[PDB]
Amino acid sequence: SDVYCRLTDEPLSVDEVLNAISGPSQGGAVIFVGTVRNNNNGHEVTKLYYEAYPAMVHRTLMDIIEECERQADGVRVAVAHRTGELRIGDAAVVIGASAPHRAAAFDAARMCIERLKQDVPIWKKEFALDGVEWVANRP
Repeated sequence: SDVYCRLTDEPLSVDEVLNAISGPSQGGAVIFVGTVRNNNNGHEVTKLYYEAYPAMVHRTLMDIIEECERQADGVRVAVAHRTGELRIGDAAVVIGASAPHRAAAFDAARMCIERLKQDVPIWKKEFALDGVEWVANRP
């Protein structure tokens, strides 16, 4: 069953991510949703932009997905990250991991987002209302 790994300017779909990992053998599923908070480091955030070269980002996510899926039998991982402009409350990243039982779903979902934050080459440009801006090549 083919990997689900989406970059898109459109709002993310938790329903697509869950559907992509569902199955009659999968009894547990864990979805993580990361959203733009209204405050960063004691400043009031106004907007974010995300930039990425898709093939190079998809390559890194495949490493993570393979690492998560080889942790335990029957584990399936799917990932969606948004690009473009996001506002407060928008979902920036949605990851899901399913397994026959809940423990392995939790294990894989946690690992997937930790590696994604550590390793995935997606540029972040964050703006605060008082002029400050942050740039980083991770999200």
